[PDB]
Amino acid sequence: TRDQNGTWEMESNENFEGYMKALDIDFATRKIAVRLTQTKVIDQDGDNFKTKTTSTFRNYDVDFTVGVEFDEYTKSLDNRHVKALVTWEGDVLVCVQKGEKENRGWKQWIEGDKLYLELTCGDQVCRQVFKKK
Ligand SMILES: CC1=C(/C=C/C(C)=C/C=C/C(C)=C/CO)C(C)(C)CCC1
Repeated sequence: TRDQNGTWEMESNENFEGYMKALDIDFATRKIAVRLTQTKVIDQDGDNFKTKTTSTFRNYDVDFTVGVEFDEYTKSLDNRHVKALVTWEGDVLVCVQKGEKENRGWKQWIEGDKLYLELTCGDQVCRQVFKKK
């Protein structure tokens, strides 16, 4: 299914530190953020996504329209501009973030009651799993 609406609570987080290191997130921030359980809130209406990813330390919001390239400013992350494009490959939501970093993007998809997220940068892959609230 393509319905990713809802509040999603993290069950699993694999190699988040490697992903952050590839983004050149500073040590203090990495070492706190790797500790944390995340929540994702997604509002999806047709093409239009509004997403909020939260932790006790820092949040990240990004909104986009599927199939419409946009300038993403990764504030609170590595603070870079990328040309972001989110599309559907089957039922997998695929984002490519064009810019300074090679192989940068993510893939997000539903399996049953869970949301899977794969974050890539350079040669690093972070895999996350969230359960629907
Ligand atoms: C790195 C980093 C963080 C960012 C998490 C990420 C990478 C969010 C990705 C959002 C996406 C892919 C939306 C579709 O779900 C948080 C704020 C948790 C803590 C501070 C350091």
